[PDB]
Amino acid sequence: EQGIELEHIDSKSEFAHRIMLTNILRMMGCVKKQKSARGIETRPAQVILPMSPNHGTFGGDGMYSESKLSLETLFNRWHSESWANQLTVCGAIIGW
Amino acid sequence: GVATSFSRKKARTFDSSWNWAKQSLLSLYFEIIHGVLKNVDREVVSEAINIMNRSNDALIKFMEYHISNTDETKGENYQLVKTLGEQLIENCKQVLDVDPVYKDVAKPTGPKTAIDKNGNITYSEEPREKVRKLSQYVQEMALGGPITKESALDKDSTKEVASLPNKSTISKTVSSTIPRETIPFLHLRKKTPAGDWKYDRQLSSLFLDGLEKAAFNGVTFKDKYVLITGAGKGSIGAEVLQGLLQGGAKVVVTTSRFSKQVTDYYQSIYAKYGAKGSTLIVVPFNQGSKQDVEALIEFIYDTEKNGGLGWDLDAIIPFAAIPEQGIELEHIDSKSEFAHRIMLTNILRMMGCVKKQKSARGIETRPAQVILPMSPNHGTFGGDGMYSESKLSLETLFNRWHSESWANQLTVCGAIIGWTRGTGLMSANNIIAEGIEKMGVRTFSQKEMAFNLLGLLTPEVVELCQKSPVMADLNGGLQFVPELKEFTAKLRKELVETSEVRKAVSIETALEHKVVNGNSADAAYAQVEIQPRANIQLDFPELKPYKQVKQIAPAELEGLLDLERVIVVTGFAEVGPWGSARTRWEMEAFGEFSLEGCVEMAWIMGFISYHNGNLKGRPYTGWVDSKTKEPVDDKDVKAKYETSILEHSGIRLIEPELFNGYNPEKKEMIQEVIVEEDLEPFEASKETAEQFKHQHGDKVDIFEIPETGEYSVKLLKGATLYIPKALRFDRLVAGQIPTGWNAKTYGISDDIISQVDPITLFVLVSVVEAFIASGITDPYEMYKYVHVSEVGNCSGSGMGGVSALRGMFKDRFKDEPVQNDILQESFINTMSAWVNMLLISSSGPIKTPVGACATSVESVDIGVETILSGKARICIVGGYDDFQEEGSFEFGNMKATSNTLEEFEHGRTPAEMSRPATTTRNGFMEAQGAGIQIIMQADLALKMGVPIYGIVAMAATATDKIGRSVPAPGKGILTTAREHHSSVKYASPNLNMKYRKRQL
Amino acid sequence: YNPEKKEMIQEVIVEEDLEPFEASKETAEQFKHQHGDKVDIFEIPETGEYSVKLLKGATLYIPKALRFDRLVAGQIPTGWNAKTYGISDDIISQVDPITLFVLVSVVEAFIASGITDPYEMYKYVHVSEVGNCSGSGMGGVSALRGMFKDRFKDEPVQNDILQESFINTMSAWVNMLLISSSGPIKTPVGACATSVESVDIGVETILSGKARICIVGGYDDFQEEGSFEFGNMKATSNTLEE
Amino acid sequence: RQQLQVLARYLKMDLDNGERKFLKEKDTVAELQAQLDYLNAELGEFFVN
Amino acid sequence: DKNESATINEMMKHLGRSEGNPVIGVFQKFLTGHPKGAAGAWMMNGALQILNSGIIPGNRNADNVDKILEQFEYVLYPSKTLKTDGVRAVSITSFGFGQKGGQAIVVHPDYLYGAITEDRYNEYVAKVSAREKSAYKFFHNGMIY
Amino acid sequence: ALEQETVYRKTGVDMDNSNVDVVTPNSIFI
Amino acid sequence: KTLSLIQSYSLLDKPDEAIEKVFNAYPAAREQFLNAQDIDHFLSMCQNPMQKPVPFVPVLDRR
Repeated sequence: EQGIELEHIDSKSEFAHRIMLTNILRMMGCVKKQKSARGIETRPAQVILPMSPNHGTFGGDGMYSESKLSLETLFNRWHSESWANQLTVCGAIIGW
Repeated sequence: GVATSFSRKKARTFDSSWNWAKQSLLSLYFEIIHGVLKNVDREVVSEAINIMNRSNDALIKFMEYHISNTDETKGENYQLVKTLGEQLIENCKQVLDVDPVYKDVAKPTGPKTAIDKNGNITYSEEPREKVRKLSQYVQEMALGGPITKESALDKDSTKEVASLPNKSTISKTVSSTIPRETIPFLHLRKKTPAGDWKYDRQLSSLFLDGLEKAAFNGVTFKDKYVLITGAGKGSIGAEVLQGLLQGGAKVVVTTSRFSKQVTDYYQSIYAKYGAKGSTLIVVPFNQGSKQDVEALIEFIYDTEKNGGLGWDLDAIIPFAAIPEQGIELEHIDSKSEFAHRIMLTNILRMMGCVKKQKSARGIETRPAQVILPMSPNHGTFGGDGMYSESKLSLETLFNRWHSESWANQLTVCGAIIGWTRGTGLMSANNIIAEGIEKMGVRTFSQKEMAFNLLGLLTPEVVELCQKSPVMADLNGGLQFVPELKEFTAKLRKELVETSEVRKAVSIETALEHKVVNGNSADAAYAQVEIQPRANIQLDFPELKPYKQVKQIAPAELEGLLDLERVIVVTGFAEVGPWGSARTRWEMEAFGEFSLEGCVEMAWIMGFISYHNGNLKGRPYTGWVDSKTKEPVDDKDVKAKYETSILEHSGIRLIEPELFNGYNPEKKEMIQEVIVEEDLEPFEASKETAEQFKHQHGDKVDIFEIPETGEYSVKLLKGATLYIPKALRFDRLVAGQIPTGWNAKTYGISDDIISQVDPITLFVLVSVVEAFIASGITDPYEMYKYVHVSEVGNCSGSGMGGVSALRGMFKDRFKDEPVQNDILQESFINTMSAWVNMLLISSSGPIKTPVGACATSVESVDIGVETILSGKARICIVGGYDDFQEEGSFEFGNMKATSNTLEEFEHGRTPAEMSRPATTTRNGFMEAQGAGIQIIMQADLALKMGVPIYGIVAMAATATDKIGRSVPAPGKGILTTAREHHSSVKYASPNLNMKYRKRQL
Repeated sequence: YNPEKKEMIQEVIVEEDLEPFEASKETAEQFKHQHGDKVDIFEIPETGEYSVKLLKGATLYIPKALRFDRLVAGQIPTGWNAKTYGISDDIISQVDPITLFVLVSVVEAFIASGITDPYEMYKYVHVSEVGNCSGSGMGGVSALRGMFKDRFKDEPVQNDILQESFINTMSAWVNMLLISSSGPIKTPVGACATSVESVDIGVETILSGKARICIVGGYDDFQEEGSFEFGNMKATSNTLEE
Repeated sequence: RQQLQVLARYLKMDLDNGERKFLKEKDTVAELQAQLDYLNAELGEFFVN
Repeated sequence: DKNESATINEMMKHLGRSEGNPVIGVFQKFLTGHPKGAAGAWMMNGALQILNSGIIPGNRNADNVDKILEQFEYVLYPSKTLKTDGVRAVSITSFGFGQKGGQAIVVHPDYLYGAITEDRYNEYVAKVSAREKSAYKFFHNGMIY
Repeated sequence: ALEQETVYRKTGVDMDNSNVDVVTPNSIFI
Repeated sequence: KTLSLIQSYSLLDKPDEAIEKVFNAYPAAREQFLNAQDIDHFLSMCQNPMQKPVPFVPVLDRR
C-alpha cells in the first residue's frame, strides 16, 4: 500500500490489514485447534512474525504499521493464554 | 453489525439552557422549603455551580423576586432558603459576563470490600481519610507513593456557595511539591531517541499545574466543538460529557441504541448541566459502519442551509467499543474482527474524514485534538479478543503525526486510562480494588477519571499536543505491580476462599440448630405482613380551621362580596385517553400510577370486575380477572395489568376495533368506472331490480325468473360501476379512550347505548362522575334548594355526533342499515338533551355553544353570564368531541395534525409526538372525550355544603381582525388586559379594598 | 339533487371476472391494496399504464335509485346569486352556500340600521364591544357532504372543506370580511330554536357589559341528506300523500 | 381472444400465473441485490473481490 | 404555541407583572392530545387539580424549548413537576378555529371563606364533611356493582 | 348445594459503554 | 407493605388497648364509612360455617 496516507485508508488497506494481522491470528488459532484435537502438547510450532522497526516513521504505508505493531501483542499473550504448548513466537525485526 | 444507524433526520438538539436555569433554581427553592435538601448537603453546592454557569440578567431578576418575597417567619426552612438564596444572587452577579466552568465538587470516595459473618461479599465506596476536596486529590496524585520510585463542605455549604466565584491564586505550584526519585500517579511522557516513552518531569509538571487550577478555579470549554462516542449512561464517556457541557462546550454525542429512554437520559443531563452557550446534539450512529462515519462527519461540517451543523471540531473522543470476554486466540472470529473495526480502522477513517472536511475549507490553524483511549495492559490478561491489537495499533498515530500531511488538521493526545471503579460489586472488578490499592497503586472513581481526561482538554495540554503528540499516563502506578494477571487472581481467590469457608460454617450452624429446635423456634420466628388494598378517595378539598382561612384574605373582605354573584366550581370529571380526572392527574403529575390508580384503570379498561357470590363452588367476595374469572388481589394488579394498561391507554396507534374498523393504513375509497363489456346476470328482488332500472335505464336489462319471482340484472356496456380502492393514510396515531372502556361498566344500559352516538356516552359518564365530585349522588337533591327552572346546561361540542353524520352521509348511500332517528343523534345539542332526559329533568336554560377548540371556555363564559343574569343558580358546563375517520382525514388535508410517517423518520415514538412549545413541533394530536364542570352561585354552594374546588373570577371570548384564514389564531383575547394608562401618576382608590368597604 | 331519483349504491360480489381497464401506476396499486388476491394488475410495457383485472369474488358497488316522496321545499327564489349583492367569485368558491346567505343578511341588516360602513361603530364603541351571537342548527351541510361522500367517491373537494362545515365559521367570515371586531363570539346550536337562543345570548352578553352591540340570528341550508333524514323521522309532510 | 378466454376459464387455467410468479421473483432479486450492494458500499469492491 | 406565549407575555407586560415573576406554563396536551371541543374542559379540571394540590405538572415531552420563546421574559416552560407551597390563581386560554379566543381565571377556593363569618364557615365545614362521607359510600358501591 | 359441590371438586450490540466499560482496563476481566 | 399491629389474636384479650393501637396507626378509619367491598367481606364472615354464629342481625335481605 503506497502513498496511502490516513485521509485515504479504504478497502485495500482494510483488506491488507486482514492478510497481515487478523488472518495471521486465525491461522495460529487453527494450528492450536488441530494440535489440541490430537492432544499434541510437546511439539510446538515456532511462528516467525516479520516485524518492522519503523512503525509510522515514513507514512504512505496504509495500515501496514498498525498491522506490524499489533503482532507485538503475541509476545505478551503467549504468557497470558492457553496456547503456549502449541505455539512459540519468534519475532524477527527484519532490516534493510 | 455493519448496518446503517445514522440519519440526519433522527438528530435531536438540546440548546435551551436559558429556560432550564429558571427551572433548576425553582426546583432547588422548593426542595429547601420542604426540607428535602439541607444546608449540610453537597447537592446545594453542585446545583449552585450549575445555576452560576447559566447566570444571565433574566436569571438574576428571577432569583431576586423569588428570594425577596420569601417570608423568613413562616418556618426555619424559609430563613435557610433566603440566606442561601441571597448568597447565590451575590455569586451569580459576579460570574455574569464570565465564562462558565467544569468544577467537580463531589466527595472523593475510595473502595471498601466487606465480608460479614455469614460470608456475604459487600462493596461500598467509602469517604477517604485526608482527601475531602478535589484540590487535595491533585496533591495526592503529584506525591506519587512508595511503589512509584526511580533512584466549609459538609457543615455549612451556604459558606462554600459564597467561595465559588472567588478565584484562588497560589504563590507556589504543586509541580515543586513533586518529590525527586518519585514518578507522580498522573504524568505525561516524552519519546526518547531510542523510540521508548519515558516519564518527563517538566511536561508532567505543566499538566499537573493546569490540573491544580481546574480543581480550584475550574476549566472553560467555551467555543470548544466536540464529537464523543461511547458515552452511554453509566460510563466514563458520560462523566466527560457532563464536564464538557458544564464548561459551555458544543458537543455531538452518538448512541448505538437510540430510543425514548436514551433521548430522555440526555435531555436530563443537558437540563441539569449545560451551561450558557453549551449545546448537545444526540444522533444515532454505528461506529462499525464506514458509511455512518462518512455521513456523521459530513453532517457536522455541512452548512445549516444543506441540513448540517456548520461546526468545525476542536476535539474527537472516540471511546466506542464492544466487549469481548473469554475470546482467546483459538476463538477470534466475527465479533472480534468487527470489534477491531469499531476500535481501530473506523477510528482512522473518522480522523481521515475530519482531515478531508478541514482541508476542503482550507482550515489549517484549528486542529482537532483526538483523545485516544490507550491501555497500559497489551496482552497481559488474555480473553480480550482483538482488544490489545486494537489498542496497541493507535500508538502508530504518535509517529504518523510527524510523517504525514495531517498534523495541521489533527493532534493526538493518547490517554493511558487506569483502574476506574464502576457502580457496585459486579461492575468492573470492584471487590479486588481495595486489595490492589494496598500495593500502593491508586484506583479512581469514574468522576476522577473524567477529571483526568478533561485535564487533557485544558489550554496548557492543548498547547503541547499542537507542538508534538501528548502521551498521558492516567494509570496510578499499575505499571509497577509486577505479574498483575496472577496478582489480581490471587486477590479474588483470598476473598472467595474466606467467603466460602464462612458460608459453609453458616449453613451447618443453621442445620445443627434446625435439628435441636425442629420447626418450633425456627417456625414461630416468622411475622405476619399486611398487603395494602386500594382505598380510592374522591379528593374533596381540605378545609382548614376558620382562624387559618382569615390570614389568607384581607379582613375588609367580610360582608363586602355578594356571594349570590360569585361563581364557584363544585365538581368536575372527564373521560379521555387516561380514563378519569383521577387517573389523568396521576399520569400528568407523577408520570406513574399508585395502587388506587392501577385499580381504577383496571376497572375502567375491564381487566377486573368485582364478584360477590359463588366462584368455582365456594363463596367469594373480591376482584376477579374479567376474562378467566380467576381471583385477583390489589397487590397483584400492578404486576398483572400495569403493562397492559399502559400499552392500551394514552396516545398510541389507532385501534380499529375502537373506530368501527377504521384502519388508516387501508382507507376504502371508490372509483367510478364505465363497463366496457356487459356483466354476468345476478339475482335481485323485484323492487331492487326496478331500482337498478330507474338508475341505469337503457344500460341495464331486468327480467323476471318465472319460477322464483326474483329478477336477473344484466348490467350492459356503457353502465357506471363503483370499484373500491385503498389509500394509505399517514396519520396513524391518536389519543384514544383506554381500550376496554365501556358505558356498561358505569351502569348505562344496552337500550341507551344502541340509541345514542358514542360521544353522548362519554358525556353521560362525565356528568355523573362530576355530580359525585360535587357530593350530589342524586341530581334531584338540587331541587330541595333551587327551582326546576334554575338548573342549566351550557356545555357543547365543536362538531357533535360525528358517527351519526357518517350514518346519514355514507352508510345510507351504501344502503347499510341505519336507525331512522340517526339525524337527531348528530345535532350538537342532543348530548345535553340526553343528560336532561336521563339525569337532571330541569326546565332551566340550555345554551349549547360551538367554538371549535374553544367551546369549553365559551361554555364557561355562557354558564357564568347565565348565573349572573339570575336565569340559573347551577349550570353544567364543558365540552366533548369524538375522533372518527372523516375528521382525521380532513385535519390531514388542512395539514393541522402531525404526519405520523415524518415523525417515524425523526425517530419519534407515539408518546413523544405531542410536544408543545418545542423547536420541532409539527402539528397536533387528535384525541376524544368529554370534560364537565358543575358551577353554582357561591351562596348556594355554602347552603348545600358542596365542595368548592375554585372560584371562576373571569371568563371571556374574543374574535381577531380582518383575515382570509379560518384556522389562523389571533391576539384578540389581549382585550382582557385592556386598560387606560394616560393618567397613572396617583393610585385609583377604587382598587383599595379599605376604601371600597368604607363606602359599603 | 332530484328527489324522484336518489343515487344509492348496492354492494355486489362479482361472479365472473371483468374486462381489463387501464389505470395509472398509483391507482392500480390502490385497487391491489383493497382487493388483494381478487385483482390482477400488470404493467402495459409501452405506455407505463396498468391493466386492472377484477377477478371472481371481488366486491363492486353498483348504483341504483330510490324514488323519494318529499318533492317540495321553501327554496331561495331561483336566480338569487351572491354576485348581485357584490360578493366576489374568490369568496363564493371558498365558502359554503349558507355563508353567502349570512353575509348578505348581515349587510342588508346594517343598511336597515343606517350603518352603511360597519367601521362607523368604532367611533362610539371599542373594537372589543361588538359581538356575534348568531348560529345554526346544522351549519355548513354542503361541506359535510364534501368530507363524508364526495371524498369517498374520489371527486375533487377543496382541502379546507372541514373549516367550512363548522357552525361557527359563518360568524368567522362575517368578522373576517365586514366587522373586524375583537368582541365576543358565542355561537349557539338550538336546532329550530337557535334564533331565540341567539337573542337570549345576545342580550345577556350586552347586560354583562361584555358587548355594546351584537349581531344575532340564525341560518340553515336545505340539502339532499337532511331532507331524506327528516323523512325517515316522519317530521316533514309526505308530498305524495299531499 | 374471447373464445380462448372462455376455454381457459372452463379448463381452470390461469394464463397470468406465469407472469405473477415472475414479478414476485424479480422483487426478491431487487431485495438480494440491495443487501449485496450495501456490503459492497461498506467493505469496498477491493475487499469483496 | 408562538401566538399564545406572545399574548400571555403582552397581557402580563401591560399590567406590570414584576420583572422576574413569570407565569409557569402547563401544556396538558403533551399527554392527552387535542380533543377539540373538550380541550378547555380538560385544561380546567387540571387547573382545579393544580389549585388544590399546589403541584404544577411538567411538560415531560419538552425536549428543547424553541429559541423564539426566550424573548417572552414573562413565561417559564418547565419539563419536570414542581411541588410548590401553593398556587393562588390559574389562567386557562383556548384558541379555536374561526377566530375563537377564550380566557378563564380560577382563584384558590380559600379566598371565598374570608368573605364569611366563623359561624357560617363552621356550619359549611360540617355539611361538607357529611356529604363527602355519603359520596364515598355511593362511589364505592356504584364502582363495584 | 350438590351442584356447587360437584363444580368445587373439578378445580381442587451496545457500542456505548453502558454494560461493560471497555475504555477502562479493569472492566474487561482483570 | 407493613407488618401487622395485631400479630397474635392473643393480644385481643385486653381488647380496648388493641383497638386504640390499630386506630392510632390508621386514624382515617375513625372518619370513614365502611368501603362497600368491606361490607361484603363482613357479611361473608357472618356466613362462615366453621365459626359460632354471630350474636346479631347484620343486614335485612333474603337471608
